[PDB]
Amino acid sequence: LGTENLYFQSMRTNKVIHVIGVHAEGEVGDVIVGGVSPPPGDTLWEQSRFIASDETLRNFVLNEPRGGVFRHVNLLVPPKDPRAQMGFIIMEPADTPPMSGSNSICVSTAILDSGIISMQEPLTHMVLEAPGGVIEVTAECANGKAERINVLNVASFVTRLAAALEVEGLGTLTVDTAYGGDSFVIVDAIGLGFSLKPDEARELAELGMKITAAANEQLGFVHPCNADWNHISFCQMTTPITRENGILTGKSAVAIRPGKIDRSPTGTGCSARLAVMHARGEIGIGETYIGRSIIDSEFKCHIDSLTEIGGLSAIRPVISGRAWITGVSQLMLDPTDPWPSGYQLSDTWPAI
Amino acid sequence: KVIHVIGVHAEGEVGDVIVGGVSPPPGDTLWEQSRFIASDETLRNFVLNEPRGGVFRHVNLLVPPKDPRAQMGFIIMEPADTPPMSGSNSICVSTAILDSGIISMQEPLTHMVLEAPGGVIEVTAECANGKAERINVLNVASFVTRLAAALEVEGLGTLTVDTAYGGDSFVIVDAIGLGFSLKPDEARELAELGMKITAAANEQLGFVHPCNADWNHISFCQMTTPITRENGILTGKSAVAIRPGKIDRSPTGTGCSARLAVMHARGEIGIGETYIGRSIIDSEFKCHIDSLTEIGGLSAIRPVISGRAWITGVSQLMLDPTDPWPSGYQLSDTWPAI
Ligand SMILES: O=C([O-])c1ccc[nH]1
Ligand SMILES: O=C([O-])c1ccc[nH]1
Repeated sequence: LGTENLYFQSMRTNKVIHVIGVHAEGEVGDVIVGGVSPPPGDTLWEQSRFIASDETLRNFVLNEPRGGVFRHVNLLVPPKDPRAQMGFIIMEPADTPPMSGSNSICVSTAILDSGIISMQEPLTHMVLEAPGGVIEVTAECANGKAERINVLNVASFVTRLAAALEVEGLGTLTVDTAYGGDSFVIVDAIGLGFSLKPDEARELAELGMKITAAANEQLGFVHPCNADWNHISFCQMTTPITRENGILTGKSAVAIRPGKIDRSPTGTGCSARLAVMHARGEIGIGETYIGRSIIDSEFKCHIDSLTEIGGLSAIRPVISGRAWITGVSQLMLDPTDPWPSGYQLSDTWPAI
Repeated sequence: KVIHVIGVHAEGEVGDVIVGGVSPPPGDTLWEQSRFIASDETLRNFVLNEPRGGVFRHVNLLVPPKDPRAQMGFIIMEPADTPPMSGSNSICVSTAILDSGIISMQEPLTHMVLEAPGGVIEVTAECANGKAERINVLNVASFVTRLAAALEVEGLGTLTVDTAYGGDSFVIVDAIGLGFSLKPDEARELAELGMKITAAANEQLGFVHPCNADWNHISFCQMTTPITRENGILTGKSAVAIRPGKIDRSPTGTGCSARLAVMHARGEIGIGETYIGRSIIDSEFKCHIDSLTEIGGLSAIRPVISGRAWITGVSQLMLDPTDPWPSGYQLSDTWPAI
C-alpha cells in the first residue's frame, strides 16, 4: 500500500496484529489482515458469535489506548460459504452484527488495494461473506485503486410499520422497525425538534440511545431466518425525503451504541429505509436513492430486486460509496502492559 | 507523505511519537516551532482528529533541539493545546526514542537531555533487555502562583483553590465535598466540572509565567483527594481535566509537579522525599523534589516524575488526495464541544 515494512528489535516480545486503516464516507472501518486466527465455528455466524462472547479481540482493538469509540474493526477470515472468496466479522463498539454497509465497503477497498484479492479494471467483481450472509460486490477500479464499491446487501424488510412507541419525555412516537442487514427503529427527527446538523451529534446520539432502549422493550425485533438476532441495534432519525434534480434523496442520523452518530449515511440504514419506502409504494426497482449523513456524505442506492423472507416481502438493495485508506498499523501488546484489554471511561466512551 | 508513528502510553495516557515523515517546523526556538504547529494546525488536525486520532490521543513530534544543552527536541500536541510540557508525554517520547534507536541505549541506565517547548528536561531511563522500562524525568521549574485563592463557580458557591505551574498551568481544588469520587465511571462528570472550574479560574485568577508571556492561561483543573500514606509512602490521587473534557489516565506529571510545589510551600514534603501520584485508574508516578530554585520573584522547585510506558503499536499514517476530509473532522458525540 506504499507502506514500509518496519521492524524494531526492542518490540520483538509483543504479540502483533496487522491492520489497514480505512473509512467509508467518513465512517471508520479498519481491517485486520494478519495476526489473528479464524475463530472456532462451522459457520461464519458461529465464528462471529465467538468474537462477541469471547471479547478478547474486540476489547484489544476497540478500547483505548488503541481504538476509541469512533472505530469499527473488521476481521478477515476464510469464507465458509462456497460462493464467497473472503469472510469478514464486523466489530462495532457494543455489538457484533450480521452486516454493516460502510464496513463492507472498507473491507472491499482494503482487500483490493492491498492485493489480497486481485484487481481487475475498470471493474472487479467479488463475493464476500458477512455473518448475516453473502454479499456481491462490484468495485470500480482505476490506477490500481478501488475508487467506489457497489454492494448488493442481504435481504432487507419491514418488521413494523407505524408502530406506537412511548418514550420518557417525548410522549408517544410513531416509528417503523426494519432490517437492512442490521436492525432499526426509524423515526422522524423533525417532530423531535432536530434538523440533523453536525452540532446536534451528541444530543442525537443520546436521544437515539433512549429511543432504541424503548423500542427494544416495547417492540423487540424478529428476523424470520435468524433466531439469534433479537434486538434493535440502531435508532435512525430521519428528515423527509425530497427529489433533487430528479433524484430521490434523504438524510438520516443513525445512533450507534453506546452513543455515536454514524458519519456515513449508514448502508444498513438506507437498506432498511428503502424497505419501508418500497412497502409504501414510494420507490420501485432501479430508482436511485441518495442517502446522506449528518456530515453530508453520501451513498448512492437502489433496489436491485424483490424477494421474500419467512413470508415477509423483502428487497435486495444496492449500496454504493467510496472509502479511503488512512494508514497501516501493527498493533502490539507488551506482556507487561497492565491494560492488555484496554479500558473504558465515561468521558470518552459513553456510559450505560 | 507517510508519517511514521510509534504508539505509546505512559501509565495509561496515550503519547504517540512521530519518528519520521515530518520535517521540523520553522522557528529559531522550540517555542516558536510549537507556535507554528499551533497556528498552522495542519499536522495537529491530521494526527489528532478522527478518523486517525481521537480526543483521547496526544501526539508528539520529534525535532532537533534548539537549546545547546539538549540532544532531542519534541513538540506536544494535545487535543486543544500545544503546551510547554507534559509529563506522561515526555515519558512516552523518552521510551520511543530509546526503544527505536534514535538515541543509543545504555544499560542499566541511559542519561539524556531533551528539550520540550517549555524548556530542557533531564532524563534517566532504566533499561534492561533492550527496552526502556522506567523513565525518570527532571521536569522544568515548578512553582505556586496563588495559595488558597477564592474562586466563585456557578452551582458550587466559593471554592478555595491554588494556582500553580508544573510545566503546564493548573487550578487545583479539593474534590472532597464536591460530590464525586475520583473513579473511572465519574470521568465524564469530573471532566465537565473541571472545564467549568478552569473557565472560572481563567476569568477570575488568570495565570502568568514570569519567563514567557505566551504561557498566559490556566490549562487544567486538578481535582485532588487528600494526601495519605500507603505502604509507608506519601501518596495522593487526582483527576486532571484536559480540554475539551477528558480526564488524564496518568497521574499527570505536570500536575504532580504543581502539587509538589504547593506541598513544599506548606512544609508538607522535603527535598528527596518520595511522593506517589495516583490517577483515576490507579496508575502511578513516583515523584520527588530534587532541588529548589527561583523563577522571577517566585520560589520554585525542580521535581522528578517517574513512570513506565508501553508500546501499543507502530503505524504509518497516509492521506489519499481524494479523501474529502484531509484534516479529519470533530463532532460533539465523541469530541466534547466548547
Ligand atoms: O453502514 C452501515 O450499515 C453502518 C452500521 C454502523 C456503521 N455503519
Ligand atoms: O503528564 C502530564 O503532565 C499530562 C498533561 C496532559 C496529559 N498528561
